[PDB]
Amino acid sequence: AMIYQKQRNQLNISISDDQSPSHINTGVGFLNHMLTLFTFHSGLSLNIEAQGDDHHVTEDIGIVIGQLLLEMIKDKKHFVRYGTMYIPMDETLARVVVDISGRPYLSFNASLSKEKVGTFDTELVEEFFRAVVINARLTTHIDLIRGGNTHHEIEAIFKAFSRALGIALTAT
Amino acid sequence: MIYQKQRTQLNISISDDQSPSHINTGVGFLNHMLTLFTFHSGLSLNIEAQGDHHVTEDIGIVIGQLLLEMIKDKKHFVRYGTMYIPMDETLARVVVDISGRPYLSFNASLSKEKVGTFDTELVEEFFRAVVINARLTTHIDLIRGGNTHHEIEAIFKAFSRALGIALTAT
Amino acid sequence: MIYQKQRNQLNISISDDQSPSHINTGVGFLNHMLTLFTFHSGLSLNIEAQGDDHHVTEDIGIVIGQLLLEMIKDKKHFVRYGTMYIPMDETLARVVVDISGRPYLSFNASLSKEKVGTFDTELVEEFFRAVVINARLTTHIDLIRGGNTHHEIEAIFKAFSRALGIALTAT
Amino acid sequence: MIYQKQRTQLNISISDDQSPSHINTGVGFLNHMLTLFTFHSGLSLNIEAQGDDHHVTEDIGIVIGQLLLEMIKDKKHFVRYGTMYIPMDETLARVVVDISGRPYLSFNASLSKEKVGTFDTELVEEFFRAVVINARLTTHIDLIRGGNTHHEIEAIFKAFSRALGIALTAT
Amino acid sequence: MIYQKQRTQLNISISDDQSPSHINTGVGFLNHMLTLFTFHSGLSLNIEAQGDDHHVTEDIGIVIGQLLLEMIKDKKHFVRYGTMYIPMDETLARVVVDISGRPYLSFNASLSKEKVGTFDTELVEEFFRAVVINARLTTHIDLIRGGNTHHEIEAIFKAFSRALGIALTAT
Amino acid sequence: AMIYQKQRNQLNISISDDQSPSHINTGVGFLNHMLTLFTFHSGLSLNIEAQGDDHHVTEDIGIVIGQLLLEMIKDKKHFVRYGTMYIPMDETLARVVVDISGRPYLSFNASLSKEKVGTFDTELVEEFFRAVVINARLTTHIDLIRGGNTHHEIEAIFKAFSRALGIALTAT
Ligand SMILES: [Mg+2]
Ligand SMILES: [Mg+2]
Ligand SMILES: [Mg+2]
Ligand SMILES: [Mg+2]
Ligand SMILES: [Mg+2]
Ligand SMILES: [Mg+2]
Ligand SMILES: [Mg+2]
Ligand SMILES: [Mg+2]
Ligand SMILES: [Mg+2]
Ligand SMILES: [Mg+2]
Ligand SMILES: [Mg+2]
Ligand SMILES: [Mg+2]
Ligand SMILES: [Mg+2]
Ligand SMILES: [Mg+2]
Ligand SMILES: [Mg+2]
Repeated sequence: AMIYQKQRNQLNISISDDQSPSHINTGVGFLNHMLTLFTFHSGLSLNIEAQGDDHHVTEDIGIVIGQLLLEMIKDKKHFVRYGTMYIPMDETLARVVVDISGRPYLSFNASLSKEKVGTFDTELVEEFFRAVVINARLTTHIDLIRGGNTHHEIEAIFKAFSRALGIALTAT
Repeated sequence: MIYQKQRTQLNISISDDQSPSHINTGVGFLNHMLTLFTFHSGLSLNIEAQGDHHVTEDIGIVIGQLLLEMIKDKKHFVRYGTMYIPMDETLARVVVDISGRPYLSFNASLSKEKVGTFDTELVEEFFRAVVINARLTTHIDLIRGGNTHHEIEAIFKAFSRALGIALTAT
Repeated sequence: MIYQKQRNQLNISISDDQSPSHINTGVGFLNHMLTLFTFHSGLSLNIEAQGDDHHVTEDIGIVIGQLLLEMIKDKKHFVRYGTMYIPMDETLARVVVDISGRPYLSFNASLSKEKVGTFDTELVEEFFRAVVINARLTTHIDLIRGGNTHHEIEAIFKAFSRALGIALTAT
Repeated sequence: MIYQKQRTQLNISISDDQSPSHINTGVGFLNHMLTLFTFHSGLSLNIEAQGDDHHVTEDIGIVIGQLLLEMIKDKKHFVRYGTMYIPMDETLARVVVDISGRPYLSFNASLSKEKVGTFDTELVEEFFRAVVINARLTTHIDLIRGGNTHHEIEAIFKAFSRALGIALTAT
Repeated sequence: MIYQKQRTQLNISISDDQSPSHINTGVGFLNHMLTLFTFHSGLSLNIEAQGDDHHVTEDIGIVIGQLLLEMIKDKKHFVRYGTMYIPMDETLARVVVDISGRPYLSFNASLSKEKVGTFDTELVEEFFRAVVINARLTTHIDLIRGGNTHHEIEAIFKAFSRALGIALTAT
Repeated sequence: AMIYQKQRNQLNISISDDQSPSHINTGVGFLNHMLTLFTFHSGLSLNIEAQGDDHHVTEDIGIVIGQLLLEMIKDKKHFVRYGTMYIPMDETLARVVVDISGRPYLSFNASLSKEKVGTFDTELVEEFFRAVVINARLTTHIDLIRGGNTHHEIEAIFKAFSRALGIALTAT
């Protein structure tokens, strides 16, 4: 296995395409749950240690994950490249399309139903995906086909992106 | 008869006696609402959670499953219940049919995104979890609203009373 | 007490006991709806028709209406007012009946399809007017929400049947 | 492994193997759609009904759903998620299936005609809710474009069946 | 197997192996698009055109279609259904193909500009119509979002090619 | 005379450009009447024996007729090629334009007034014409200029198509 690792200053993050346990400590509860979902659905192991508001943390974590993904992508030579996933979450349906293209581009098309989920600013979801996709040099389209519950909306998007990414990273 | 199960840690029992209810979900607003449910349904609830959306949904799923155990044991019951509840400006109607056809029609646009720290979008999630897992057909209608706490309380009181009516032995 | 008559071939009896019902209208869908009526109203119905769906549905409703009226006239103290809401998956119906002696139907239900099987759905309002007017009831039928026509009609039959049985209850 | 039950008289079995399918629902159109289901899901279905279309259609859906749940409960690792697009000339349908344990159907398809032959087109949604809710699946059915009602329903049945088949694939 | 024919002079062959492709249509933009087709479908194309863009584009599409039909007729068991989403910066396209034997194209893409370079953009639909009808496929082409015309028609070519390659996969 | 014949399995169909009696047994009453009209107005003799819902039957009959027409067209070398017919049916007026072009294409522009005529699903009319036109490799435009009665609408369309086809098949 390859492990890609980065310290940015206060974050310490590693990612790996093996099946080791993930340890996610962002200091943001909702972000913890979402990145735990990312690890399971992408097949990638994340270890995050953050020290220190939610905006800087979420964005800086997204930037580092994107940068480490690019390192991972650079070292792979032959992969599926294209991944599409539909995920339903009760009333919600999301579609995410990723192309490991080297052309950094995000089309984010999801009007989330509430301004917060618990204490988490829902506007941070697009900021996270922008940071990851652009720094990983992916072309990604995120579409909320229908929604209703904001937790479901965000979760479907995280599940679909992770799975689509996983599919695209599959060795050829 | 006591129906119970476990499902973080969640321990819940429900019973149609008048034993005291102990409700500790870890969510203040949900405690108050489920306290209302016990009173208006006549069902005793005991809930122990140690560990908001996952908690709320988990509790609703377990309540619904336990309700189905209870219903399966009952032979002869009223089956149909309707209740209107006013809360100042608010008026809600809930209609329940213990039909064995799991179906929720939830028609209530709540006035605010939160009450205290509680996400109001959780109300629909709780009711869907209960109704579907209890195999009820339930229509919840907010005829008029205004104050979000009143809207939610009216819906809880109406559902609970309508359920209590439908569960009544014949 | 049994109330009965013929309308000529049509022969129908109604009773407020728990005796069995035999319903042979020659219209399958109507058979199923009248079976719902007997169960939810608490009344026993026996119908023998012999010998188009319009005439048969309407004739049955008129005779049922007239027989209900006989039964009402014999009763002294009854509840008089009945309301029932019935949900049927997507559908919610409300029916309000008043045994007032003032024959009046307010029928507010746009049914989703022109037929269920071979049965013309326009016959549902025709059945209810025949019953309500001839029994001298005041009734309001409201489809609060709908979607499936079989569900819409069944909800209405159930709600009306139960609201009538409530209203007919001895006092 | 074979999954089996009876409920009118209804007798149904399902199996994730290649045994032959005998489908006799009493409803010609539903016979055809269930034949598509077997071929496209890879699940063998045997159905014998003896004993309106509404009750038959819904009762079959409920049992198929209950038997799918038996099958799912035995399976350990499976793909879980399935999506299928099926074109039928002018029609395009998409069906997304999640074997989630959370019973939920989003049915988004405005069918072009009230009937295909003698079959009430509103029965299609009733069938899918019966299966999906009782199998504890989350499914979204979407008619992306349509035109001809037989094509619309056929595309939906093919897409759902294929998506279920994908989701059930052992890991 | 190599499928070839000639139809100004046009000579084309197509093969389901990894032989290099030589594409000389006399239309620069079409050369690039067909090179994308070769790579994404896995099919080797060889084209010699000797001798307006309309006639060449349409004739090439017809011959490719007819040769694909020859290939399909030779194959026994194949996947049959393929769907591909392809993003191209701002653009997202979806193509659904079904090797059905029912020739049908649903082309749903309003392209942003009348020309890319000297190439008439209205020729893209004409190309796909020629291919899809003559290969006897049912395909739906959908531009979900666009912006840049080069990106729009590259996304469409990529998605069709992949969807076809998937559908052509032996089972 | 040439006779073109096909068995597809349960249909047995022959078509001929002579003037022999037609025997049409599709198992669909309304389709029987329409194909009887086709035979008279096109000048082509049809013999159909079908064994066995209406959708599959109508479509399969349309497909075979289209395929046999193509065989017939292939063997003719010199014909008028272009045919246009207007047919009035009381309130209804239809126009059908056919080009024996070899480019399979149907433009069907007729909103029929009712969902059924007797027991026949009126949506089958377009399915029939699509099957015939595409498999015969005709370019055909069908236009209901005005309508009112669905039986008249379908009949005018069948009459006009048959006549236009007949005209186009005329030897040159
Ligand atoms: Mg960019
Ligand atoms: Mg949830
Ligand atoms: Mg979650
Ligand atoms: Mg309160
Ligand atoms: Mg009348
Ligand atoms: Mg039903
Ligand atoms: Mg019924
Ligand atoms: Mg049809
Ligand atoms: Mg067809
Ligand atoms: Mg079919
Ligand atoms: Mg052209
Ligand atoms: Mg480019
Ligand atoms: Mg390019
Ligand atoms: Mg065409
Ligand atoms: Mg005529």
